[PDB]
Amino acid sequence: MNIFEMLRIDEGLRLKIYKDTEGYYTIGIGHLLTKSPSLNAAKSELDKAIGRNTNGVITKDEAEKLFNQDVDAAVRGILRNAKLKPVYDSLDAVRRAALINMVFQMGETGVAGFTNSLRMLQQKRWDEAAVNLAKSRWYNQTPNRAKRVITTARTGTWDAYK
Ligand SMILES: [Cl-]
Ligand SMILES: [Cl-]
Repeated sequence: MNIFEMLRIDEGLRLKIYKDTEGYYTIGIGHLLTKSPSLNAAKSELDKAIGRNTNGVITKDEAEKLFNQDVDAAVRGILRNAKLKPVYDSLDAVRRAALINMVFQMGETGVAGFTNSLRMLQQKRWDEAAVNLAKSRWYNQTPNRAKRVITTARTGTWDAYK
């Protein structure tokens, strides 16, 4: 398992414009397009992202291409963030994947705000971190996914994804 397979499980794959768990227009493997309520706006943003007139539909390759960019941007965002980087650098490889997933889902900003969980993770206080991470809107809104990612961070193993 790796980061890509992990997020592909969490986000799924849809070839047509859809609304995510928050009601926002998205496409592919969780590629958010816009927070705006306008389908046209979403359509405009999709065509600009792809490079062609898609009419709200993309191919599998195009979806994977956007996912690749999105995963890359997630890592680079961690690495450029003064609160995130040091956590990330202290972790082992599986736990790092948990942090990338969160960032992909909620943005650098949102994740950089889990101050307390970040410190416990940096200190290797697994169980405490896990408890702290679950005290969040994130977990109350998307609990099945949150649980998988939290167990990943807590155990350093991929069990939640088997
Ligand atoms: Cl883009
Ligand atoms: Cl969920």
